Amino acid sequence: CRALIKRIQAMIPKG
Repeated sequence: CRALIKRIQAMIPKG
């Protein structure tokens, strides 16, 4: 769990 994982999670569950 890394960089674009935090781009997608910024959209998906806020983490």
